[PDB]
Amino acid sequence: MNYQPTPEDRFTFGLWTVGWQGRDPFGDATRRALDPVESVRRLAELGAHGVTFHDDDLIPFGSSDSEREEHVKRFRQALDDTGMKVPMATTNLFTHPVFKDGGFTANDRDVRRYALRKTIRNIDLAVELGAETYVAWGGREGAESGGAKDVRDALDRMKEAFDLLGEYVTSQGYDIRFAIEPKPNEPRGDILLPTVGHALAFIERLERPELYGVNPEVGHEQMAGLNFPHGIAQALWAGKLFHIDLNGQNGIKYDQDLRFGAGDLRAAFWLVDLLESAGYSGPRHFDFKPPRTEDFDGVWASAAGCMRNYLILKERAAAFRADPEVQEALRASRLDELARPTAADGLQALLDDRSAFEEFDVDAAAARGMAFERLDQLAMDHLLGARG
Amino acid sequence: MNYQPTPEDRFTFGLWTVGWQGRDPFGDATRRALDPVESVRRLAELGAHGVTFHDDDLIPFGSSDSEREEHVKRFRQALDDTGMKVPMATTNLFTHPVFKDGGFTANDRDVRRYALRKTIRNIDLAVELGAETYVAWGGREGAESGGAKDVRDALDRMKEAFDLLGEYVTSQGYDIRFAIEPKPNEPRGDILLPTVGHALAFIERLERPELYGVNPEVGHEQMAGLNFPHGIAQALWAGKLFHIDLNGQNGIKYDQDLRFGAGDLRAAFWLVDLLESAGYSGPRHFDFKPPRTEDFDGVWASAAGCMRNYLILKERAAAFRADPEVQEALRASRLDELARPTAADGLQALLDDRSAFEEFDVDAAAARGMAFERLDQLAMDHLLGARG
Amino acid sequence: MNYQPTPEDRFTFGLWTVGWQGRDPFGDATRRALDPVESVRRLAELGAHGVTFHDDDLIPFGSSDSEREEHVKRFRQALDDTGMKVPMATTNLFTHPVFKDGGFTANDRDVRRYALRKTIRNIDLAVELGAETYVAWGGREGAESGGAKDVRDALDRMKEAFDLLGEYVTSQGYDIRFAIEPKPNEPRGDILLPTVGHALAFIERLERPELYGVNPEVGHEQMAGLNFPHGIAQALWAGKLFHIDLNGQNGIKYDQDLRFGAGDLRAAFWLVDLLESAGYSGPRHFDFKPPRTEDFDGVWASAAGCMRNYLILKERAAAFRADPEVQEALRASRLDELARPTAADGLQALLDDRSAFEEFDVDAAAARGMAFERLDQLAMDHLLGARG
Amino acid sequence: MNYQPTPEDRFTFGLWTVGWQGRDPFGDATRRALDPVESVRRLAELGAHGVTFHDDDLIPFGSSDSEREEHVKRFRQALDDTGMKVPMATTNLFTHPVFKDGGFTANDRDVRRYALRKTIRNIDLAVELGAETYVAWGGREGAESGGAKDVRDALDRMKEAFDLLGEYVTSQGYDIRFAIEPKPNEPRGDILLPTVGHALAFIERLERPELYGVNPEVGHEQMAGLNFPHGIAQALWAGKLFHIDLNGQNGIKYDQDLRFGAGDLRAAFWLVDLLESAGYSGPRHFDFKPPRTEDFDGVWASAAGCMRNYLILKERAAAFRADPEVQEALRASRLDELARPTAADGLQALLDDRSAFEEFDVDAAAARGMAFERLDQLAMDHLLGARG
Ligand SMILES: O[C@@H]1[C@@H](O)[C@@H](O)OC[C@@H]1O
Ligand SMILES: O[C@@H]1[C@@H](O)[C@@H](O)OC[C@@H]1O
Ligand SMILES: O[C@@H]1[C@@H](O)[C@@H](O)OC[C@@H]1O
Ligand SMILES: O[C@@H]1[C@@H](O)[C@@H](O)OC[C@@H]1O
Repeated sequence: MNYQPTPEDRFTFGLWTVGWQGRDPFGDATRRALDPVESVRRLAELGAHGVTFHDDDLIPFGSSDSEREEHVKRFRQALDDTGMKVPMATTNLFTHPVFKDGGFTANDRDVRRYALRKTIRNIDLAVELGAETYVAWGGREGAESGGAKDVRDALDRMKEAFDLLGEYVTSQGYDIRFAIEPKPNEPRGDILLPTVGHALAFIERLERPELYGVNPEVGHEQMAGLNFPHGIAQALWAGKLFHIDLNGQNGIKYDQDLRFGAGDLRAAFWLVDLLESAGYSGPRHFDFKPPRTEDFDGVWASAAGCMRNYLILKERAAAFRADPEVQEALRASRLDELARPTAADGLQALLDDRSAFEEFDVDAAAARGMAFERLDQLAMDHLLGARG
Repeated sequence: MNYQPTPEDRFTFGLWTVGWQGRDPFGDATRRALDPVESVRRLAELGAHGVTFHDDDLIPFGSSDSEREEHVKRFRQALDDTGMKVPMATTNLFTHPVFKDGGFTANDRDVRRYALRKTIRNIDLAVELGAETYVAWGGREGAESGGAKDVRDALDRMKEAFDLLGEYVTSQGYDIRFAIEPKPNEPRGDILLPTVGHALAFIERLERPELYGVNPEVGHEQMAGLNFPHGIAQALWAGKLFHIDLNGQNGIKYDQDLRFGAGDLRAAFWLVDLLESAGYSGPRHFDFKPPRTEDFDGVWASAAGCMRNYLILKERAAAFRADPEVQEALRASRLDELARPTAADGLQALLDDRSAFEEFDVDAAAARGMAFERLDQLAMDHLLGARG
Repeated sequence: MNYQPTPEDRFTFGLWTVGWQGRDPFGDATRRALDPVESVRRLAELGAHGVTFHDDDLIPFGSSDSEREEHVKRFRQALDDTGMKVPMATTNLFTHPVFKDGGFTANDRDVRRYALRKTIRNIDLAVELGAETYVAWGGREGAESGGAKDVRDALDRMKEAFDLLGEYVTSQGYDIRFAIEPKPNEPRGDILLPTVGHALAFIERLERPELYGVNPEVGHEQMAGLNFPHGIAQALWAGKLFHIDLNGQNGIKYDQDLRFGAGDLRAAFWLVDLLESAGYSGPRHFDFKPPRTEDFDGVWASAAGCMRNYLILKERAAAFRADPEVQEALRASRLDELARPTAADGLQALLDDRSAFEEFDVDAAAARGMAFERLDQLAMDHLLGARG
Repeated sequence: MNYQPTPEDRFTFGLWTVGWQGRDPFGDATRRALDPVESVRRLAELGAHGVTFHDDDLIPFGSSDSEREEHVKRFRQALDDTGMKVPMATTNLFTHPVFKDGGFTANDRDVRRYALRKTIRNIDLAVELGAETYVAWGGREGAESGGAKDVRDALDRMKEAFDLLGEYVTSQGYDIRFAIEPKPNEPRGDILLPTVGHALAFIERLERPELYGVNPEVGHEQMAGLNFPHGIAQALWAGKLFHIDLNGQNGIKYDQDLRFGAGDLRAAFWLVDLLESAGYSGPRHFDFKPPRTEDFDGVWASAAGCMRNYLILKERAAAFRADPEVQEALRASRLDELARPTAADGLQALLDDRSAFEEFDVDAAAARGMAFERLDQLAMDHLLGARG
């Protein structure tokens, strides 16, 4: 009945989230800029565990090494005053016009080198602040037209970049891992490594794959019409879910970044069920944008809503799994059999087993119902708190 | 000017393509069944190189071992009479009601064992006929609801299956490779390994990854709104493009399987440019369905259209790349620089290079246009045969 | 707490829904055919109010006028034995191969005439059984290619058909109205009158527009990525919501026809809120397909789930609107002002009002938050039954 | 062979198109602002016929009545110096924060009144410059959440606004018509009047429907996955195609506004075929954004590409229709029969015609192929200039 978050819930927010001024492609900003120090204080009051940032959110682009120090010092003091942590950091390789054709995969070699130096500088900072994960979102890596980018060469350049970052952290002895965040499109017509799948496949080709994982975002996979919980299960299956971005999205369209719980509510339920069941111990990070219709009171209400919805769904998912009636239903649908090996007896035994083919009653098997609809209605009842 | 295909073009068709009777979810069949022998003869006349099949296309389900032999014998004779080859074969693990919850990942263990035996039997046959690739399309592996399938267990079962198939071919000493064909949805609400990316990532977790690749289909990636040519470049980058399914699709909706060239015409152009530029030497396989509005004359016209469109696009792509004006444009857009390493000089040199950060003129770089629009218009002109 | 439906709730089902055998484009049927008489009995037991049918569901295609009479007689007796009504009926102008290019808009004139006679015959029957609404779903009206159909001529033929049906009912003195059911695609590449909007616009061009309305389906509008509740509000605004098809759909893909409540749960909540708030008094019709994974027990569980979910959402929507805290929030967001005329004072007064332009403080207005996020979280809390 | 545009081709561009600075949701501007006078001169040199504008493109927001006069005077002089016309004008009711919840349908009544006065002021200006059409794009009319907007009240407010604008022009005796431009989403989660269909239906409920039409945009209908040429045929069928926005879009995602010809090339071909065949005599307006990767040379190359592609497609469509082989194919596919009335003989005759039902050979009709694939391949050949 009580859905009050406490820092023990590991909820985190990006400075760019509650700090979003509301400037969209068709309109100017509707809110004033927030001082990173105020965001830290306001989020701490709401029960958040920490914050995340892009280099450019904390240190305005072009800042002298002294102004830079002053910005970090004020930020650090706010963290000390509140107990807030910084578990993840990332680089802004998308806002400045210089990155119009990308950062790591820009056609211009000099921009690629600049992108790398800018990243490395923020990695040093992230370690200084205690971040355990460094996210990379290649928002500008891609194209609007087919001849503009040779994807094989671009993937060579992307691997080159990530390999160099790996060589850097290992040489400095840092205890930080990287997490690639996929997105299918926007702002580029098509973005490289468009889904969790493409990102996982790419990681396996890096020199030190153990240092890289994924940072999936609910809305991004949904922009490709994919099943987010399924994508997350694959990332977990591969041991690559290093971090996660939670939010809401209403289908295939522009990247909405609605507060978590909004958008596909059922997918949110199945996601929380999976994260909790699987024992994900990383931060529950929210990458959302409070709609530009809101004033500051609306911004904090939206942020609070993110955490509240996660806590309600966590409760409902737990009750669902703990329900003896649901446990019986899971057996009726043979989820227990799915978890048993198909052929622990081995290939030869399978080939010699006449019960697996020659004498297999295909019609009898086909007549068995899976009982998935009853199971799904039990899930619905639990979600809506309508059990009886 | 002449777009007549010859077996040297490596164009192949599935028996199920020209043989599609036109039965869709809302209507009965509009054409009679085709004898596999007639399809072989008709395709040979059109200039095709070979055919492909599912076990069930060639041998009706439930056939006794003798009827089975008779079906294979007639088929083999048609191949001998025409010179047609069979470069790929696959299993039907989706039509029969027994596979309603999947084949390799069905919740019922006995169905999983049956699915494996059915596959193995067709692998023996495929080798006998000279197939070099065995495709696996898990059309029934997935779910309509969240609790029906634990994806981690399902991926364990999927790997188990593929690993056993790998152990089988290697023990028999067969020279055949597997190719997984992704699809995001339909007939299941969500299908496991939904895109080329997910398939490539999964392959890296198999015991003998060298035996597995992908069999991407134009329409399937487009059902997720993805860029097909980009997906193919990634598969090539990883050395996993073992086979390919060509067809057309008009955006995000049901799987249309239009003839190749139909659907996204520009994507077709960029795909052919890539396959030819990259030196793909596998079959140019068409997985299409002649619309149910057509009679048999329309079926052959549609099949012929597939090959014709590929030949026209191949011509246009070649002229595009061979155009000195296009070659100049590619340099103007720095495609040549994208192909050069970002830092062959190494990490330390990059860190010591002040021209990469401290003295990098970010504004000067940002002011450079990429000239992508002129390049894309040259591509358009070539596609439409409007150069001057 | 009790969500038991009673015939007073006006829940209806098509014979083709619970009767769906499970044959999809990639698989054979998984269930046996249901006798329309058994479906009537089983649905009555579940608390349904009535059933609907296509001519071909009740009378097998090709039936002699005597077999036809026998089928109707048995059906009528089942209705008499249960108290079940038949509020709507429709024609099957999509299954038979003759309708491969459409019914009312087929290119062949003789097929168009046949389609009309087949419809008229079922209208007589529908009136005999007491149906108040006759639905028309032009599933085959459309095309896969651009030259196959001249849409202006097709719209002339569509209007011609509907006008003739209007002339028929009015001449016979029938008290029945028509309801056009839109769908963007499937089974045709593109279907004519693809959304509720296109259907409403078309109706205004018929000779007797008062006889025609729409029969929107949740899943169909969602196949175009549209907001269903918004579409329904427009139909109500125009006085054209004659009937409605309830079900679930998971985004942009093939037509799923999931049980109501499944798919977009929040959209389901807003839909029920609207239908109840607006006083829609027509039947709550379900056009769904129990997944082919289910046996007969699963079919009835799925049907029951449709009605249950509607009753739960109706409860939650009512509590939401009745909540004084929500009523205050609605005022905070100026929903009350949206309901007031913009200029009841008239054009001249508006032009003379300096407070509307010359002295309008644009900055002060812009600084007002809309408070939509707090309002939406209250809606979420009510939906999940988490109020406190 | 020559695709040089001349003002006689009626090609027009919005000032906001070539003037787009490149600021997207994730990045700052990449180009400097263009003086409307320079755009007029540059477009005139390219062969354009005229330009269009939003009040705010020409007169910066907040301008005093004197600065306003100076901006108009300079603009008028550029038009006089070049011969360029201004056939259409529109209002910017989306950029300023005051319109965050809409213009005509904002919840705040005072904003609705302000939106009306701002529009009326620009209507006077548009008439002064000779515009024949006034476009209305309600980009901010809509919502991100369900309770924020009561759509029925919003439609009442939308009609109220348009009715008042109608009363205004008719009282002033202006010879100008309105054209509503639909868009399904972006920047709002869901936009009111989301497709051409919804807009046409709404128009029929206005007091003076004859004054209103539609201004469809290629990319917008495609953001809903709809067939643009079909939508245009319906608008023409209703006599409501007052104006049109041409551009390119790659499927369902954010609004790309690519140059015309880009995106769905085949749809572009069918669109031009329709506009030319139907005798559309309005301006061929381009609403596109030269990608932010381009410098000014790229901007003019992109603009020129728009007109070039239209001219090439116009040529190909004309050759297609003029081809005797295509004319024969159209007859083979019974396009000629589609154009003949279904029942000019009347209802009674149809009911008495036994050849329409009792003696109709349904099997013989069903066996006829439609020959659509051959027809579509002829269309493809013409498009690619590969006829032989
Ligand atoms: O998706 C967001 C992206 O927009 C940027 O903010 O950097 C990474 C985040 O996850
Ligand atoms: O996608 C098709 C699938 O429908 C089936 O035919 O087996 C594999 C093919 O590639
Ligand atoms: O959408 C369904 C359609 O599939 C058919 O059954 O007739 C009308 C219904 O509403
Ligand atoms: O779609 C564009 C819109 O973005 C704005 O510019 O006003 C109307 C135009 O058509």
